[PDB]
Amino acid sequence: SPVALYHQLKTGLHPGFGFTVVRQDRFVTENVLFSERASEAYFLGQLQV
Amino acid sequence: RDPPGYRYAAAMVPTGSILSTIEVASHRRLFDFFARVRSDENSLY
Amino acid sequence: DHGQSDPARPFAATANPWASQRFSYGDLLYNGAYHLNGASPVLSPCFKFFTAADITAKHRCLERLIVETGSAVSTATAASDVQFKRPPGCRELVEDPC
Amino acid sequence: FTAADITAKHRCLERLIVETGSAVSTATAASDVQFKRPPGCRELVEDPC
Amino acid sequence: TAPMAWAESPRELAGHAPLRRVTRATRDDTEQAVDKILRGARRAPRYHLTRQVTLTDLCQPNAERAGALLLALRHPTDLPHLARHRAPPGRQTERLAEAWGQLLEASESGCARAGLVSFNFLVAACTAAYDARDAAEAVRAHITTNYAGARLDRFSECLRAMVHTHVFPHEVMRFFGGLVSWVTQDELASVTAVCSGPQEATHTGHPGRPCSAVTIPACAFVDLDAELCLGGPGAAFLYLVFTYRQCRDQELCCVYVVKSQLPPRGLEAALERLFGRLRITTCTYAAFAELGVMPDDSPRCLHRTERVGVPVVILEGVVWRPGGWRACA
Amino acid sequence: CFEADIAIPSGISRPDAAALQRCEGRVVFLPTIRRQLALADVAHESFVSGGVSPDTLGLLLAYRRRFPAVITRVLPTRIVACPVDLGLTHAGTVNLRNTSPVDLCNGDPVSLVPPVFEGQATDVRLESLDLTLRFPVPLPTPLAREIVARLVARGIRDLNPRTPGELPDLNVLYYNGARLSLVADVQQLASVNTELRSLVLNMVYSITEGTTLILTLIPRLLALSAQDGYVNALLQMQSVTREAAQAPMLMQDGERRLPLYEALVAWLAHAGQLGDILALAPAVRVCTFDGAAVVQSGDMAPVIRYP
Amino acid sequence: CFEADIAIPSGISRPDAAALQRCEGRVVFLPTIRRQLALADVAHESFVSGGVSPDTLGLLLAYRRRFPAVITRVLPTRIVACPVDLGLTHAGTVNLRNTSPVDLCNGDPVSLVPPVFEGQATDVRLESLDLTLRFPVPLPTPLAREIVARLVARGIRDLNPDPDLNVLYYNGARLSLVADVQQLASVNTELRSLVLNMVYSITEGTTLILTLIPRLLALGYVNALLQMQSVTREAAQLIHPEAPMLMRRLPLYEALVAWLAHAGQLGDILALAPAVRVCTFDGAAVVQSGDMAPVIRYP
Repeated sequence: SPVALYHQLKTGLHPGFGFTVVRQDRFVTENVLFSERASEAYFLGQLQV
Repeated sequence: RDPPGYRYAAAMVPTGSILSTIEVASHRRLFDFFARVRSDENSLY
Repeated sequence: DHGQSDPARPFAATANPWASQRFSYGDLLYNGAYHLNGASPVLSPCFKFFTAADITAKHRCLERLIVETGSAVSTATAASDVQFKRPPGCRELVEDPC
Repeated sequence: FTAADITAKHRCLERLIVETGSAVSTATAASDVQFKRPPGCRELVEDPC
Repeated sequence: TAPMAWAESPRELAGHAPLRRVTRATRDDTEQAVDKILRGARRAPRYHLTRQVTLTDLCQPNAERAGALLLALRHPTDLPHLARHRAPPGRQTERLAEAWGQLLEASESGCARAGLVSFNFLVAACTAAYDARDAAEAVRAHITTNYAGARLDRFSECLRAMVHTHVFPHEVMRFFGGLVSWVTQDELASVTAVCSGPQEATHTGHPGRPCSAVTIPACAFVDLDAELCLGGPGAAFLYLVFTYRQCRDQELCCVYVVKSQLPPRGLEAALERLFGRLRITTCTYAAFAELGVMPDDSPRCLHRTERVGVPVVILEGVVWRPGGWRACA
Repeated sequence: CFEADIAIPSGISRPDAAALQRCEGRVVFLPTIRRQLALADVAHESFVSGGVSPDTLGLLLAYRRRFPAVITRVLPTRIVACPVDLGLTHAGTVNLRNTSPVDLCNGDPVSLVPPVFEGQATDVRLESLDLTLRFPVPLPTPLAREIVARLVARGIRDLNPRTPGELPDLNVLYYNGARLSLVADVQQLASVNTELRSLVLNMVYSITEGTTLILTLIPRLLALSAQDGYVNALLQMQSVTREAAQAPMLMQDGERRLPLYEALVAWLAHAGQLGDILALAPAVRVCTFDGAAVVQSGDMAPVIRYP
Repeated sequence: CFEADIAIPSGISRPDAAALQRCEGRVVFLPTIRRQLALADVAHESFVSGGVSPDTLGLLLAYRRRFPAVITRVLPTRIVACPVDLGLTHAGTVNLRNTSPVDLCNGDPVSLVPPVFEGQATDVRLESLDLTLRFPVPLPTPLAREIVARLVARGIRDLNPDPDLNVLYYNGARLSLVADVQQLASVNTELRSLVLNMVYSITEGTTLILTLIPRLLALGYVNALLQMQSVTREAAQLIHPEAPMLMRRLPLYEALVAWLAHAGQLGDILALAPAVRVCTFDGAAVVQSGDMAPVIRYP
């Protein structure tokens, strides 16, 4: 029962099965970007306000 | 759901003259694309 | 289809039978079609793994699939104190091989 | 009687002359009897008493 | 010359004056960039823009166009608390809980709330409800193929559940604006739209960016109840009315627009008439709001092409001037 | 400012044109929102329903319909009045000429009234072209709602004459000092019906289930009639409530509705808004920038949008 | 905008000058729109009428009679407040300060009297010059009306007492009404006079129609149409109130006059007509409590 598993897990009994922990970790990395001579077009317009 | 519409660029230079003067709304059922703007409208520009 | 074997490990069907199976406990807990969670803001790491609807919806052509990995949209945000589930407005563009 | 009004005054010989212009009453000159000043009414009698 | 001194505007200014009286290319742009600011500055309140971010679940800017009614959908989270009270006890107030949930189920809090119901999306949701069909369902075909029939059905179940329990579609869904420009990303949208002021004067162009035109097209030959069956030339007015069915049809939702020259103190009277739906006998139906003036009677147009062939009524010129909700009876 | 021009028809007179010169600041009711209009659409000859001139409860119903416009300026061939119901959007405050024995104060919402005072007069005649102009009397909504109540009840006393032929006044008011004597002249079936019809109708909708919970409190009110100086004043000497005392009933439907709250809302809508439905509600309120805090009778009251 | 510049009095303490600095974005009611006004004219000591500080009803009267102006810039030796009533509608966006519930992207804030919530909280006293400022609370019209009716509803039960009105979740938030303690005793004592005018105007309204309907339709289309749609509603309420109550055309008509006036005077006080709207842009779209919010002059 989920009430039983409370009394067990808190008190440090192993209730016959075990888990697999999953967690999603995020990193700030440093990148290198190669590019060829013309990889794009990139047309330019006319400003306004 | 509508025809490609009217060319305002063409007709800036017309190729001819309509010699009559009538009210074209009465003949509305004769045309493929009919627009009536009263004293100007936005789409023209 | 656990009548078959596991592509990653062909000699066995499931490692955890309580998860890898449809309507299995793990499936019920983490799959998104059921969404017990959804009321709560906190991210579920496992929501990525259990969700055939999401796993299936993709395409198969690796040509693309590698370029859309470089710029995936993360399911999380880095802007909260506890890692939340990525909200509706705004993109991340993480990398995310998993 | 009240003294909230009398209390609400100042006793400043420094100030005593400038609120003199302010008047310790609330009527207007266009009524029939002197009334209580309506809210629209604003005032600057010299109100000695 | 005489036609432009007035068009390019000096004479009024002169009267005012008399009273007082008695990298090269980038450089060119900077000079010009400056000129534009000065002229805009020298020149110079007929416009107001409200801007908001929402999801595309309900609503959806792209399906819609240049002239469209967007209605706000206040208190999504709230409503269940409201349902318990203000509803006579034998109303099964648990209906909404599921219905809003149901509407939501069909499709959390996150960081983009789903606000902004479009006018369109109401016409389809109540299409089968109000008593007309397939001119109304043509709008429903529009939304299923552009904006899901589930959400329409879920949202219709919510409208039924709301009109059921004395929490109305009004006291929710106030007017938001005219939809200037959406700017959407993925499931997100940033919708600019006019708080008030005239519509035709906004991004303008043929269309404000390249699709087509601008208009406040009622979207229904089913909506655009055009009053003034008997009328005299006058500025027409635009209101927003919700008509309801209280067991006559099982909580009917009718949503449409009325266009006639009557100042709201006269609309309540003409709304009393024209409805045989008054035989609710608890009390209440038909709320209305004025969308705004159309200070010219004539632009109401008869057309049917949009997005599918839809009955679309075009309204030429509008000055949204929104106002509040009044339904006491 | 979407001003509506009004073309003096022609005709006119040296003496009649001098009469229109002093009509600036007065109010006009136009039966449309227009740009081009005729002088005769504004005249009292237009107020005439089929064959008959409306009475003074009929005008209120006519001023209910159409739009009040305050004349701003009068030119040789046009009259400029900007329709307050719409074109009230001015940065500063169009001038209203106080025509009334009354005096505005500052902040007083101003609702209009057909001319109704014994010394009131206010009808204007123009002989060159047959037409006239009755200008409504501006008045604070507290006073204008007291008047309408007087006209309504007076027309209702008359529907059924029983008791002897000497009735109460109801024709006389007081604003500050200054007894104000209303004009008692005619009451028309249809004009009194609608005024009675909507009065009766709305006072019914203001009664709900939770209302009975309040009627329990009448004996409690009169307990306060007598031991507080306020609450003593509240109960007018001629108070039916006083004569109404000269209760829960169980019947609670599951106990979670909150009928008190719901009873207030219901009463507040229908019965609370009766000045407005019986008469035309204020659309303007006196505001004076110069800091003059009243408006003498006959002066120009700077006026700003709705209270 | 038409700014009106309120003149700070003579030397004020440094902690008082910092009290005013924090009052930018607060609503002031200014008695006249004169460009030059004093501070004492604005201060709450200027709301005294009958020799007393006004109750919640006496306040709501004044809020309907003077001009609210939001404070734009507070300067030492001035206060610059721009009246809400003046200028064109939908213009002069001036920032407010939110107090309590959120103020979403619209909804037309009403400025309701302070006592409805923590009473003295917001008194903002200035001791140096011996005056005080009670700033109204900017609540949306649907919620402002729900509250003000919610409290007079609670007020009457209290009048004679032997389902909690006081929870009132607004949108996502459940706004607590009761501050418990004796605040209710302070809240209820100020609504005391508003409750009575409400109780009176009801009891005086019913008994006046319940006497009039049976003392009318018995003297045409009046009769038929009246009893027609009133079936089991007006007439039923007539028998039931006449059951637990007592029962004169001449006093009737003269009391119908005096009630009809007093009634609409309460509808004016009440209904808290919105002063402004919120129309945001490049803004959060929900203004969190205590945060300046854009706002425009007409609903």
